[PDB]
Amino acid sequence: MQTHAARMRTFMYWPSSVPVQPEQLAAAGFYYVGRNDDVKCFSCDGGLRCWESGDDPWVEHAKWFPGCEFLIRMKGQEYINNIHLTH
Ligand SMILES: [Zn+2]
Ligand SMILES: [Zn+2]
Repeated sequence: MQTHAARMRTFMYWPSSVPVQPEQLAAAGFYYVGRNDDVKCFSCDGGLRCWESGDDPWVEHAKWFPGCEFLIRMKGQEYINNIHLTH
């Protein structure tokens, strides 16, 4: 699941009603585990579920798993710091 393309392949049967969708999820390191709206990061193994209207997969990645190596080398530490400045 190291590549954006491989992670996308898991999202073929992502539920239609979820207000967050595969392109943003897979970009943020997530792949679909095949149950409900549950996804996991390929790097930190953090899982997220219960996605809401307005959620951004990067923000949620930084909110819950700020020590993720993938996240730090993609968005940088300042981005992560800013997420926690206001939550
Ligand atoms: Zn991660
Ligand atoms: Zn915080």
